[PDB]
Amino acid sequence: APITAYAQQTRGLLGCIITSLTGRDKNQVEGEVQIVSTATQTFLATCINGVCWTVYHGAGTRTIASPKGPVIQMYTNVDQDLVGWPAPQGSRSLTPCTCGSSDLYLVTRHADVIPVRRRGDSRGSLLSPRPISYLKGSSGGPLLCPAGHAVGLFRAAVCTRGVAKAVDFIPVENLETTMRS
Amino acid sequence: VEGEVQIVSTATQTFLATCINGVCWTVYHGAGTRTIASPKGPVIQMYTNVDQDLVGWPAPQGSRSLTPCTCGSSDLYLVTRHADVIPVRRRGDSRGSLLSPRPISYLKGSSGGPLLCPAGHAVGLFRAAVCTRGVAKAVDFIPVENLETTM
Amino acid sequence: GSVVIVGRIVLSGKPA
Amino acid sequence: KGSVVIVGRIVLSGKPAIIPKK
Ligand SMILES: *[C@@](=O)([C]([C][C][C])[N]C(=O)[C]1[C]C2=[C][C]=[C]C(=[C]2)[C][C][C][C][C][C][C]C(=O)[N][C]([C]2[C][C][C][C][C]2)C(=O)[N]1)C(=O)[N][C]C(=O)[N][C](C([O])=O)C1=[C][C]=[C][C]=[C]1
Ligand SMILES: [Zn+2]
Ligand SMILES: [Zn+2]
Repeated sequence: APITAYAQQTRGLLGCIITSLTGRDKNQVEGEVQIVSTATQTFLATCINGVCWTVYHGAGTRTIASPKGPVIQMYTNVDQDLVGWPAPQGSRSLTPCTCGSSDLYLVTRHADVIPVRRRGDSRGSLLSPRPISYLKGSSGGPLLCPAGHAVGLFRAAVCTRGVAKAVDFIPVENLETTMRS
Repeated sequence: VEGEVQIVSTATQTFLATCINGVCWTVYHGAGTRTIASPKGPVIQMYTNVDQDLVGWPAPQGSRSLTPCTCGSSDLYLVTRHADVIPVRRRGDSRGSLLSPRPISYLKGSSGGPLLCPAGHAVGLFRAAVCTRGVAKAVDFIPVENLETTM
Repeated sequence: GSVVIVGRIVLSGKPA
Repeated sequence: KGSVVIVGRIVLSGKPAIIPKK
Protein backbone atom coordinates (compact mmCIF):
# COMPACT_ATOMS: atom_id res chain seq x y z
CA ALA A 1 0.00 0.00 0.00
CA PRO A 2 1.22 3.61 -0.29
CA ILE A 3 2.97 5.23 2.68
CA THR A 4 0.51 7.21 4.77
CA ALA A 5 1.01 8.72 8.22
CA TYR A 6 -0.86 10.64 10.86
CA ALA A 7 0.23 12.62 13.86
CA GLN A 8 -1.26 12.77 17.38
CA GLN A 9 -0.12 15.08 20.19
CA THR A 10 -0.23 13.17 23.47
CA ARG A 11 1.10 15.82 25.82
CA GLY A 12 1.43 19.55 26.34
CA LEU A 13 4.06 22.09 27.41
CA LEU A 14 3.48 22.00 31.17
CA GLY A 15 2.97 18.24 31.32
CA CYS A 16 6.06 17.82 29.19
CA ILE A 17 8.17 19.91 31.60
CA ILE A 18 6.90 18.13 34.71
CA THR A 19 7.60 14.80 32.97
CA SER A 20 11.07 15.89 31.92
CA LEU A 21 12.07 16.52 35.55
CA THR A 22 10.14 13.62 37.09
CA GLY A 23 11.31 11.27 34.35
CA ARG A 24 8.13 9.28 34.84
CA ASP A 25 5.78 8.94 31.90
CA LYS A 26 2.61 6.97 32.40
CA ASN A 27 1.12 7.71 28.94
CA GLN A 28 0.55 4.83 26.54
CA VAL A 29 2.73 4.54 23.47
CA GLU A 30 1.62 3.79 19.92
CA GLY A 31 3.26 4.14 16.56
CA GLU A 32 6.73 3.54 15.19
CA VAL A 33 7.93 7.15 15.31
CA GLN A 34 7.70 9.19 18.52
CA ILE A 35 7.60 12.99 18.56
CA VAL A 36 10.08 13.90 21.27
CA SER A 37 11.16 16.92 23.32
CA THR A 38 13.62 18.29 25.85
CA ALA A 39 13.15 21.71 27.49
CA THR A 40 15.33 23.09 24.69
CA GLN A 41 14.21 21.48 21.42
CA THR A 42 11.77 19.10 19.79
CA PHE A 43 12.62 16.38 17.30
CA LEU A 44 11.65 12.79 16.30
CA ALA A 45 12.70 9.31 17.34
CA THR A 46 12.18 6.14 15.34
CA CYS A 47 11.73 2.58 16.57
CA ILE A 48 13.66 0.10 14.44
CA ASN A 49 14.12 -3.52 15.47
CA GLY A 50 13.11 -2.90 19.08
CA VAL A 51 15.31 0.15 19.69
CA CYS A 52 14.10 3.74 19.83
CA TRP A 53 16.76 5.64 17.87
CA THR A 54 17.18 9.36 17.65
CA VAL A 55 19.58 12.12 16.79
CA TYR A 56 22.38 12.83 19.30
CA HIS A 57 22.21 16.56 18.54
CA GLY A 58 18.75 16.45 20.03
CA ALA A 59 18.77 13.84 22.77
CA GLY A 60 22.35 14.43 23.87
CA THR A 61 23.16 11.91 26.58
CA ARG A 62 19.78 12.29 28.35
CA THR A 63 17.57 9.49 29.65
CA ILE A 64 14.05 9.01 28.27
CA ALA A 65 11.03 9.36 30.54
CA SER A 66 9.16 6.08 30.98
CA PRO A 67 6.45 4.63 33.28
CA LYS A 68 9.26 3.16 35.36
CA GLY A 69 11.18 6.42 35.65
CA PRO A 70 13.99 7.56 33.29
CA VAL A 71 15.68 4.97 31.09
CA ILE A 72 19.42 5.05 30.33
CA GLN A 73 20.53 5.01 26.70
CA MET A 74 21.42 1.65 25.19
CA TYR A 75 23.61 3.17 22.47
CA THR A 76 25.41 6.47 22.20
CA ASN A 77 27.57 7.44 19.24
CA VAL A 78 28.39 11.14 19.09
CA ASP A 79 30.19 10.58 15.78
CA GLN A 80 27.34 8.79 14.02
CA ASP A 81 25.16 11.36 15.78
CA LEU A 82 23.01 8.58 17.25
CA VAL A 83 21.47 7.54 20.57
CA GLY A 84 19.14 4.63 21.24
CA TRP A 85 16.97 3.51 24.16
CA PRO A 86 14.99 0.31 24.45
CA ALA A 87 11.84 0.96 22.37
CA PRO A 88 8.99 2.08 24.66
CA GLN A 89 6.35 -0.46 25.55
CA GLY A 90 3.50 -0.11 23.10
CA SER A 91 5.55 1.14 20.18
CA ARG A 92 5.82 -0.69 16.84
CA SER A 93 9.20 -1.16 15.21
CA LEU A 94 10.17 -0.60 11.60
CA THR A 95 12.51 -3.09 9.92
CA PRO A 96 15.70 -2.16 8.03
CA CYS A 97 15.45 -2.06 4.24
CA THR A 98 16.54 -5.12 2.31
CA CYS A 99 16.32 -3.89 -1.31
CA GLY A 100 18.78 -1.00 -1.57
CA SER A 101 16.29 1.30 -3.31
CA SER A 102 17.25 4.80 -4.43
CA ASP A 103 13.68 6.12 -4.14
CA LEU A 104 13.26 7.17 -0.52
CA TYR A 105 10.39 8.80 1.38
CA LEU A 106 10.92 11.10 4.38
CA VAL A 107 8.28 11.26 7.12
CA THR A 108 8.23 14.69 8.78
CA ARG A 109 7.05 15.55 12.31
CA HIS A 110 3.88 16.82 10.60
CA ALA A 111 3.24 13.26 9.36
CA ASP A 112 3.97 14.09 5.72
CA VAL A 113 5.99 11.84 3.49
CA ILE A 114 8.18 13.51 0.90
CA PRO A 115 10.05 11.76 -1.93
CA VAL A 116 13.83 11.79 -1.68
CA ARG A 117 16.29 10.53 -4.34
CA ARG A 118 19.28 8.69 -2.82
CA ARG A 119 22.51 10.33 -4.06
CA GLY A 120 24.92 8.61 -1.70
CA ASP A 121 25.07 6.35 1.31
CA SER A 122 24.09 9.31 3.50
CA ARG A 123 22.61 11.89 1.12
CA GLY A 124 19.48 12.21 -0.96
CA SER A 125 17.80 15.01 -2.89
CA LEU A 126 14.33 16.47 -2.49
CA LEU A 127 12.23 16.15 -5.61
CA SER A 128 10.10 19.00 -4.33
CA PRO A 129 12.31 21.48 -2.41
CA ARG A 130 10.75 22.72 0.83
CA PRO A 131 11.90 25.52 3.15
CA ILE A 132 14.05 24.22 6.06
CA SER A 133 11.41 25.60 8.42
CA TYR A 134 9.14 22.78 7.32
CA LEU A 135 11.90 20.28 8.13
CA LYS A 136 12.59 21.85 11.56
CA GLY A 137 11.81 19.31 14.26
CA SER A 138 12.18 16.26 12.00
CA SER A 139 15.74 15.11 12.85
CA GLY A 140 15.55 11.47 13.87
CA GLY A 141 12.58 10.79 11.58
CA PRO A 142 12.66 7.80 9.20
CA LEU A 143 13.66 7.63 5.54
CA LEU A 144 11.60 4.78 4.11
CA CYS A 145 12.02 2.77 0.94
CA PRO A 146 8.87 2.04 -1.15
CA ALA A 147 8.21 -1.05 1.00
CA GLY A 148 7.95 1.04 4.19
CA HIS A 149 11.28 -0.06 5.56
CA ALA A 150 13.85 2.07 7.29
CA VAL A 151 16.74 3.22 5.11
CA GLY A 152 17.94 6.01 7.35
CA LEU A 153 17.11 8.61 9.95
CA PHE A 154 16.91 12.29 8.88
CA ARG A 155 19.82 14.26 10.36
CA ALA A 156 20.33 17.59 8.66
CA ALA A 157 18.93 19.66 5.87
CA VAL A 158 21.08 20.68 2.91
CA CYS A 159 19.75 24.12 2.06
CA THR A 160 20.61 27.50 0.62
CA ARG A 161 18.79 30.84 0.96
CA GLY A 162 16.52 29.03 3.41
CA VAL A 163 15.34 26.34 0.98
CA ALA A 164 16.16 22.68 1.62
CA LYS A 165 17.05 20.95 -1.63
CA ALA A 166 18.76 17.87 -0.22
CA VAL A 167 19.01 16.05 3.09
CA ASP A 168 21.74 14.26 5.03
CA PHE A 169 20.71 11.08 6.80
CA ILE A 170 22.09 8.28 8.94
CA PRO A 171 21.81 5.06 6.86
CA VAL A 172 20.55 2.02 8.80
CA GLU A 173 24.02 0.46 8.51
CA ASN A 174 25.36 2.96 11.05
CA LEU A 175 22.86 1.55 13.52
CA GLU A 176 24.21 -1.98 13.25
CA THR A 177 27.80 -0.78 13.68
CA THR A 178 26.89 1.56 16.54
CA MET A 179 25.16 -1.33 18.38
CA ARG A 180 28.28 -3.37 17.79
CA SER A 181 30.11 -0.55 19.59
CA VAL B 1 -10.09 13.38 11.80
CA GLU B 2 -10.50 14.85 8.30
CA GLY B 3 -10.93 12.83 5.11
CA GLU B 4 -9.31 13.40 1.71
CA VAL B 5 -11.88 11.16 -0.01
CA GLN B 6 -15.64 11.82 0.17
CA ILE B 7 -18.17 9.16 -0.69
CA VAL B 8 -20.86 10.92 -2.70
CA SER B 9 -24.29 10.15 -4.09
CA THR B 10 -26.87 11.48 -6.48
CA ALA B 11 -30.34 10.03 -6.99
CA THR B 12 -28.93 7.86 -9.77
CA GLN B 13 -25.60 6.63 -8.44
CA THR B 14 -22.87 6.73 -5.84
CA PHE B 15 -19.22 7.39 -6.47
CA LEU B 16 -16.23 9.14 -4.94
CA ALA B 17 -14.74 12.65 -4.85
CA THR B 18 -11.11 13.44 -3.92
CA CYS B 19 -9.81 16.69 -2.42
CA ILE B 20 -6.60 17.91 -4.08
CA ASN B 21 -5.20 21.42 -3.69
CA GLY B 22 -8.31 22.79 -1.99
CA VAL B 23 -10.73 21.51 -4.63
CA CYS B 24 -13.11 18.55 -4.31
CA TRP B 25 -12.75 16.80 -7.68
CA THR B 26 -14.91 14.04 -9.12
CA VAL B 27 -16.06 12.54 -12.44
CA TYR B 28 -18.39 14.49 -14.71
CA HIS B 29 -20.16 11.25 -15.60
CA GLY B 30 -21.25 11.04 -11.97
CA ALA B 31 -21.78 14.63 -10.87
CA GLY B 32 -22.58 16.15 -14.24
CA THR B 33 -23.03 19.85 -13.54
CA ARG B 34 -24.78 19.21 -10.25
CA THR B 35 -24.13 21.50 -7.35
CA ILE B 36 -22.78 20.07 -4.05
CA ALA B 37 -24.78 20.15 -0.80
CA SER B 38 -23.62 22.11 2.26
CA PRO B 39 -25.19 23.30 5.58
CA LYS B 40 -25.63 26.66 3.86
CA GLY B 41 -27.15 25.58 0.58
CA PRO B 42 -25.94 24.20 -2.77
CA VAL B 43 -22.47 25.33 -3.79
CA ILE B 44 -21.65 25.47 -7.49
CA GLN B 45 -18.79 23.76 -9.30
CA MET B 46 -15.60 25.79 -9.60
CA TYR B 47 -14.55 23.78 -12.64
CA THR B 48 -16.39 21.57 -15.13
CA ASN B 49 -13.88 20.14 -17.61
CA VAL B 50 -16.44 18.09 -19.52
CA ASP B 51 -13.76 17.07 -22.01
CA GLN B 52 -11.69 15.39 -19.31
CA ASP B 53 -14.70 14.01 -17.41
CA LEU B 54 -13.66 16.33 -14.58
CA VAL B 55 -15.63 18.61 -12.22
CA GLY B 56 -14.58 20.34 -9.02
CA TRP B 57 -16.26 22.19 -6.17
CA PRO B 58 -14.62 24.03 -3.26
CA ALA B 59 -13.36 21.47 -0.71
CA PRO B 60 -16.16 20.67 1.81
CA GLN B 61 -16.10 20.47 5.63
CA GLY B 62 -14.39 17.53 7.30
CA SER B 63 -11.94 17.14 4.45
CA ARG B 64 -8.23 17.74 3.98
CA SER B 65 -6.45 18.10 0.66
CA LEU B 66 -4.16 15.52 -0.87
CA THR B 67 -0.79 16.40 -2.38
CA PRO B 68 0.01 15.73 -6.06
CA CYS B 69 2.76 13.19 -6.83
CA THR B 70 6.27 14.36 -7.78
CA CYS B 71 8.28 11.11 -7.70
CA GLY B 72 6.98 9.94 -11.05
CA SER B 73 6.44 6.40 -9.82
CA SER B 74 4.53 3.86 -11.90
CA ASP B 75 3.64 1.80 -8.83
CA LEU B 76 0.16 3.19 -8.17
CA TYR B 77 -2.55 2.31 -5.62
CA LEU B 78 -6.27 2.64 -6.14
CA VAL B 79 -8.49 3.36 -3.11
CA THR B 80 -12.05 2.05 -3.49
CA ARG B 81 -15.25 3.29 -1.85
CA HIS B 82 -14.81 0.44 0.64
CA ALA B 83 -11.36 1.67 1.68
CA ASP B 84 -9.75 -1.26 -0.20
CA VAL B 85 -6.32 -0.62 -1.68
CA ILE B 86 -5.47 -2.08 -5.10
CA PRO B 87 -1.95 -2.03 -6.60
CA VAL B 88 -2.03 -0.78 -10.21
CA ARG B 89 0.99 -0.65 -12.50
CA ARG B 90 1.00 2.54 -14.56
CA ARG B 91 1.07 1.69 -18.25
CA GLY B 92 0.77 5.22 -19.57
CA ASP B 93 -0.33 8.85 -19.34
CA SER B 94 -3.73 7.79 -18.06
CA ARG B 95 -3.84 4.00 -18.01
CA GLY B 96 -2.78 1.35 -15.51
CA SER B 97 -3.06 -2.43 -14.99
CA LEU B 98 -4.38 -3.98 -11.77
CA LEU B 99 -1.68 -6.29 -10.39
CA SER B 100 -4.59 -8.62 -9.78
CA PRO B 101 -7.85 -8.22 -11.75
CA ARG B 102 -11.08 -8.22 -9.78
CA PRO B 103 -14.76 -8.39 -10.79
CA ILE B 104 -15.95 -4.97 -11.94
CA SER B 105 -18.19 -5.03 -8.84
CA TYR B 106 -15.13 -4.68 -6.60
CA LEU B 107 -14.35 -1.36 -8.33
CA LYS B 108 -18.03 -0.46 -8.51
CA GLY B 109 -18.83 3.05 -7.24
CA SER B 110 -15.23 4.15 -6.88
CA SER B 111 -15.03 6.55 -9.84
CA GLY B 112 -13.65 9.87 -8.69
CA GLY B 113 -11.49 8.10 -6.11
CA PRO B 114 -7.73 8.71 -6.12
CA LEU B 115 -4.80 6.90 -7.71
CA LEU B 116 -1.87 7.24 -5.24
CA CYS B 117 1.90 6.76 -5.58
CA PRO B 118 4.20 4.98 -3.02
CA ALA B 119 4.11 8.16 -0.91
CA GLY B 120 0.30 8.44 -0.72
CA HIS B 121 0.34 11.45 -3.07
CA ALA B 122 -2.31 11.99 -5.76
CA VAL B 123 -1.31 10.61 -9.15
CA GLY B 124 -4.73 10.84 -10.75
CA LEU B 125 -8.47 10.35 -10.28
CA PHE B 126 -10.03 6.99 -11.13
CA ARG B 127 -12.08 7.68 -14.28
CA ALA B 128 -13.31 4.29 -15.54
CA ALA B 129 -12.60 0.58 -15.12
CA VAL B 130 -11.35 -1.28 -18.22
CA CYS B 131 -13.31 -4.55 -18.33
CA THR B 132 -13.02 -7.84 -20.15
CA ARG B 133 -15.90 -10.22 -19.51
CA GLY B 134 -16.88 -8.50 -16.27
CA VAL B 135 -13.35 -8.57 -14.87
CA ALA B 136 -11.62 -5.24 -14.33
CA LYS B 137 -8.00 -5.66 -15.44
CA ALA B 138 -7.02 -2.03 -15.96
CA VAL B 139 -8.25 1.48 -15.21
CA ASP B 140 -8.53 4.85 -16.90
CA PHE B 141 -7.52 7.85 -14.82
CA ILE B 142 -7.31 11.66 -14.96
CA PRO B 143 -3.66 12.64 -14.23
CA VAL B 144 -3.20 15.23 -11.47
CA GLU B 145 -1.58 17.46 -14.09
CA ASN B 146 -4.96 17.81 -15.76
CA LEU B 147 -6.60 18.85 -12.51
CA GLU B 148 -3.71 21.29 -12.05
CA THR B 149 -4.25 22.57 -15.59
CA THR B 150 -8.02 22.91 -15.19
CA MET B 151 -7.40 25.19 -12.22
CA GLY C 1 -30.36 18.20 -7.63
CA SER C 2 -27.17 18.26 -5.52
CA VAL C 3 -24.39 15.76 -5.01
CA VAL C 4 -24.51 14.96 -1.30
CA ILE C 5 -21.68 13.64 0.86
CA VAL C 6 -22.62 10.35 2.48
CA GLY C 7 -19.36 9.27 4.08
CA ARG C 8 -15.63 9.97 4.25
CA ILE C 9 -12.36 8.08 3.94
CA VAL C 10 -9.13 9.06 5.75
CA LEU C 11 -6.13 7.62 3.92
CA SER C 12 -3.92 7.43 7.01
CA GLY C 13 -6.45 5.40 8.96
CA LYS C 14 -6.40 8.07 11.68
CA PRO C 15 -8.83 7.45 14.62
CA ALA C 16 -11.31 9.88 16.26
CA LYS D 1 19.58 17.12 32.61
CA GLY D 2 15.88 16.44 32.42
CA SER D 3 14.67 13.44 30.47
CA VAL D 4 13.66 13.39 26.81
CA VAL D 5 9.83 13.31 26.80
CA ILE D 6 7.41 11.79 24.26
CA VAL D 7 4.95 14.55 23.38
CA GLY D 8 3.26 12.93 20.40
CA ARG D 9 3.40 10.11 17.87
CA ILE D 10 3.36 9.47 14.15
CA VAL D 11 1.68 6.31 12.91
CA LEU D 12 2.71 4.67 9.62
CA SER D 13 0.70 1.48 10.10
CA GLY D 14 -2.67 3.08 9.42
CA LYS D 15 -4.53 2.00 6.27
CA PRO D 16 -7.38 3.88 4.53
CA ALA D 17 -10.50 3.85 6.64
CA ILE D 18 -14.06 5.02 6.31
CA ILE D 19 -14.32 7.56 9.11
CA PRO D 20 -17.07 6.35 11.47
CA LYS D 21 -20.23 8.48 11.93
CA LYS D 22 -23.30 8.75 14.21
C1 LIG E 1 16.89 18.40 13.51
O1 LIG E 1 17.68 18.38 14.71
C2 LIG E 1 17.50 19.46 12.51
C3 LIG E 1 16.59 19.79 11.30
C4 LIG E 1 17.32 20.32 10.07
C5 LIG E 1 16.60 21.46 9.37
N1 LIG E 1 18.87 19.21 12.07
C6 LIG E 1 19.89 19.90 12.56
O2 LIG E 1 19.75 20.80 13.39
C7 LIG E 1 21.27 19.54 12.01
C8 LIG E 1 22.23 19.14 13.14
C9 LIG E 1 23.55 18.63 12.65
C10 LIG E 1 24.74 18.96 13.30
C11 LIG E 1 25.97 18.58 12.75
C12 LIG E 1 26.01 17.88 11.54
C13 LIG E 1 24.82 17.54 10.91
C14 LIG E 1 23.62 17.92 11.47
C15 LIG E 1 24.71 16.79 9.59
C16 LIG E 1 26.00 16.53 8.85
C17 LIG E 1 25.90 17.17 7.45
C18 LIG E 1 25.38 18.61 7.53
C19 LIG E 1 25.08 19.20 6.15
C20 LIG E 1 24.14 20.39 6.25
C21 LIG E 1 24.72 21.46 7.17
C22 LIG E 1 23.91 21.65 8.45
O3 LIG E 1 24.42 21.43 9.56
N2 LIG E 1 22.65 22.05 8.30
C23 LIG E 1 21.77 22.31 9.44
C24 LIG E 1 20.55 23.18 9.02
C25 LIG E 1 21.00 24.49 8.34
C26 LIG E 1 19.85 25.41 7.96
C27 LIG E 1 19.00 25.74 9.19
C28 LIG E 1 18.52 24.47 9.89
C29 LIG E 1 19.69 23.55 10.24
C30 LIG E 1 21.24 21.05 10.10
O4 LIG E 1 20.38 20.37 9.54
N3 LIG E 1 21.75 20.72 11.29
C31 LIG E 1 15.54 18.96 14.02
O5 LIG E 1 14.61 18.97 13.22
N4 LIG E 1 15.40 19.41 15.27
C32 LIG E 1 15.80 20.74 15.71
C33 LIG E 1 14.70 21.76 15.93
O6 LIG E 1 14.62 22.75 15.21
N5 LIG E 1 13.85 21.49 16.93
C34 LIG E 1 12.72 22.36 17.31
C35 LIG E 1 13.07 23.31 18.46
O7 LIG E 1 12.41 23.28 19.51
O8 LIG E 1 14.01 24.11 18.36
C36 LIG E 1 11.85 23.13 16.24
C37 LIG E 1 10.66 22.47 15.86
C38 LIG E 1 9.74 23.03 14.96
C39 LIG E 1 9.99 24.29 14.40
C40 LIG E 1 11.16 25.00 14.74
C41 LIG E 1 12.06 24.41 15.64
ZN1 LIG F 1 13.32 -1.93 1.01
ZN1 LIG G 1 4.92 10.33 -5.59
